[PDB]
Amino acid sequence: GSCRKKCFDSSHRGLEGCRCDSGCTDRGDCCWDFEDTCVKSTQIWTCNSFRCGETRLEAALCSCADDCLQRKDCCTDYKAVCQGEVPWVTEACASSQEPQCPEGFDQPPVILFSMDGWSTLLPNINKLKTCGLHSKYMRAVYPTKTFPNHYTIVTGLYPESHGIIDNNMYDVYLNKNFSLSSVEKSNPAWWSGQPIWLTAMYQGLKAASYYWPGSDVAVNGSFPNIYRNYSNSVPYESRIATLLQWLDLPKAERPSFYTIYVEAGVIKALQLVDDAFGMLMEGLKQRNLHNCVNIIVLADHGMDQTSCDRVEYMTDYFPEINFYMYQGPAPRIRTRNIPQDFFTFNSEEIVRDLSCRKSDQHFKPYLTPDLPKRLHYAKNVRIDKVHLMVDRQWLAYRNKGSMEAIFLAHGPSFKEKTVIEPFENIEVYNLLCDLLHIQPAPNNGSHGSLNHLLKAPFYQPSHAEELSKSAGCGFTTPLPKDSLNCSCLAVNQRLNLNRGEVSATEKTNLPFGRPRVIQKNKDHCLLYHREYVSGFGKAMKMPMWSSYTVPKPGPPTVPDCLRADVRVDPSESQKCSFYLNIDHGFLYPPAIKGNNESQYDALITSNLVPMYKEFKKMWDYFHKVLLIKYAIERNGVNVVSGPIFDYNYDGHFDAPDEITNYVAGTDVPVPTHYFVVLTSCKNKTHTPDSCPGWLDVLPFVVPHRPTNVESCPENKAEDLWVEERFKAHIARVRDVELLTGLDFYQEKTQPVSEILQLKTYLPTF
Ligand SMILES: *[C@@H]1O[C@H](CO)[C@@H](O[C@@H]2O[C@H](CO)[C@@H](O)[C@H](O)[C@H]2NC(C)=O)[C@H](O)[C@H]1NC(C)=O
Ligand SMILES: *[C@@H]1O[C@H](CO)[C@@H](O[C@@H]2O[C@H](CO)[C@@H](O)[C@H](O)[C@H]2NC(C)=O)[C@H](O)[C@H]1NC(C)=O
Ligand SMILES: *[C@@H]1O[C@H](CO)[C@@H](O)[C@H](O)[C@H]1NC(C)=O
Ligand SMILES: *[C@@H]1O[C@H](CO)[C@@H](O)[C@H](O)[C@H]1NC(C)=O
Ligand SMILES: *[C@@H]1O[C@H](CO)[C@@H](O)[C@H](O)[C@H]1NC(C)=O
Ligand SMILES: [Ca+2]
Repeated sequence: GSCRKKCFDSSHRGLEGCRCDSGCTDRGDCCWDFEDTCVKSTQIWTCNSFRCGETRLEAALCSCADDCLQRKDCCTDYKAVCQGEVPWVTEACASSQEPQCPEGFDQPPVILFSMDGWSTLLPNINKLKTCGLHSKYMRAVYPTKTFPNHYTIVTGLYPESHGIIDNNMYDVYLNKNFSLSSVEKSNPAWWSGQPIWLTAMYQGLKAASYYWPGSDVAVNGSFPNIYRNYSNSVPYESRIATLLQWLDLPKAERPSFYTIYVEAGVIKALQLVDDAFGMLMEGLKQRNLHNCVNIIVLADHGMDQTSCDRVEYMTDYFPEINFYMYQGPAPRIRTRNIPQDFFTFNSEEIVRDLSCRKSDQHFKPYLTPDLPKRLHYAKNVRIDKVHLMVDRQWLAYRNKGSMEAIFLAHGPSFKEKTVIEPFENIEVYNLLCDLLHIQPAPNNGSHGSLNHLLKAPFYQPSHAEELSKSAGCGFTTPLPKDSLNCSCLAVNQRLNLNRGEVSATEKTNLPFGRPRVIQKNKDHCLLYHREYVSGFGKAMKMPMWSSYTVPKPGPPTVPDCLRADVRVDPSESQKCSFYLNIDHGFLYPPAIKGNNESQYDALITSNLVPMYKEFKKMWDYFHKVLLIKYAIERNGVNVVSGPIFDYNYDGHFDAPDEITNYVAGTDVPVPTHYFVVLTSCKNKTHTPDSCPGWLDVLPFVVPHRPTNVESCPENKAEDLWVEERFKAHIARVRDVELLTGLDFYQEKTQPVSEILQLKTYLPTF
């Protein structure tokens, strides 16, 4: 009596002879349900009253026919609409402590989903935040652009190592230009590293991708098992349908890993992605995979903070511009005559000619090795030596003419209804390998940092083993053999600590244990003093590390007083005669703790470090003024200071053969940087030496430069720029560990996963 199961027929059988052929419309003969059962049905992605139980239509997008579940072509809403099942979205939160996977699903699939652009508007994505796990903000690496950041996510590498350093670049060795508009975007030579899809493939699993930076590229001569060449033409429902077809594949061909990228009427648009998301969840429920699949969603909440009013122009700084400039928020300057003049180009002159030019200046030029070490944006030919650090909300241009994502995770392997602390996206790749049970390729994340996101972590982190044992530097005589051309016109026994006195300074000044030398054949020895403990590097004739616990405060430094260390061989120690531009500085501030005689333990050749006159200014101000301010704020603080040698700017400590500059006429190396790690306690009620809970860290990797041009100190007193400079060079503990070859807190009564959490936390400013 209607169009049901009779769509396009010579049948006159109807209500009062109503028809169901395509000509019924113009005749007015259609049965009331014609359009819905026969016409709109072939063009929607959802079942309804008319479609439930329909006779299969070939022209149709999905199916609502009785055999659609067996045929695997139902619409996502089939079970809820046609079988009255409670949809995933309305259904209560899942408690699954183990993956409830269908037969064949040996290991739960991983879906990495990225979106861009409260709750009642987006119900599906909200249910995920609600039931699952979400991170406040997910820290993006420099430059903070989407395209490189997406490749970092899947590779675990910093842009300098994976190759995609910006959307636009020129490699001199290729003599090729990369841009997203170019065919060169597809050239595999640009793409370094090993993306998660390859890792899974190389390790037996199969991987698919419905768009993601580099998934439509034969990276290391291979594409993912299933991939789609980038195009914004395809509707979201068709993408989600394909994603589900891939999961409907036979075990043999069926991928274990999936990547899917998606990019007032803003809400209308967002709702379309939430609907597509809800389609994916419904599809999974209908497959019994909703409590099997581990799904991660990244929602870039980043906004364009730029304005045409907040733009800096190079025309204001140069009378003539003959250089090429990569414009915008992370600018880079190069020669126009490429490749010919690429390495000859005076990059140093450009930084100089742009340095402290205006008082209001909304950018700071840098040579890539002088850039803040935390950024890891220097070790690649693609990264031009000239780099401009533009202020937030500002842009820099030739002439007149940023990712911040919310990490969401749902699935049986993930912790339920948990808010997790912000982390860097470099960490994610190991998590992906753990979720997939594969071995991660060498990356920059620290394995086990994100174990707190997992119900049952696949990888259990372990403390790095020391490769060099401390040796020598025992107290033999209280009088030194060689004077070392040193002078103190005004004791050495105070350097002779007994087993009990040693244990006392170890308890107080090495509360989390001593840093471990993760360096092969590095000749060192520890020196024990009442107020401090240093780790003395014999070949460099200076201490690699120095440890001390400054207690909460309630005194000048002893002048013209210096003497040889009676424990350290003259062959292995610095002489006063080496100095006379670059002068000796105290790694450990002598006046920080104790009385006038406590200072004598610090007025020795073992506490001397080579410093530029201008650096010493900053160094001394921090130790005389800023440190005491912090020690009050934090109720004591454990300070670890030390030299850093990273001449090839690869973010690791230098091998001896890598150090290029020394103190004139000597073999004492000039540190490229200095580090200061402020380890105090989170619960301020306890001092750092007596803390049971978590520690609060504050690490600095400050460049050891001969002039303070960076700080632009022009007449200003230290109270105006030194702190600003120190804060400008903040970095993770792990950043230090890498640059030094030392390993911190190997004696803190917490699991390695938890310390790895702290060693990756970057302080916010
Ligand atoms: C990469 O693109 C730049 C332009 O963006 C090209 O630069 C020109 O290079 C020649 C020498 O090779 C110079 O004489 C011109 O002055 C440059 N023009 C500009 C506007 O910079 C470069 O040739 C491109 N290289 C490749 C291989 O595509
Ligand atoms: C980030 O990860 C990669 C891989 O662990 C590191 O790059 C390697 O560095 C060493 C020393 O320069 C080279 O011998 C390797 O060939 C590099 N491998 C790759 C894949 O590029 C990189 O050093 C790490 N970054 C930091 C700051 O430690
Ligand atoms: C490149 O692929 C080969 C096998 O095709 C493999 O041996 C090698 O480890 C891969 N390297 C990377 C970094 O992808
Ligand atoms: C993608 O593009 C390449 C080159 O245009 C082509 O050979 C390949 O078949 C395409 N792959 C897919 C799955 O679209
Ligand atoms: C801080 O310490 C006090 C006791 O000293 C205790 O009451 C409180 O719960 C502690 N909190 C944390 C987070 O350590
Ligand atoms: Ca190095």
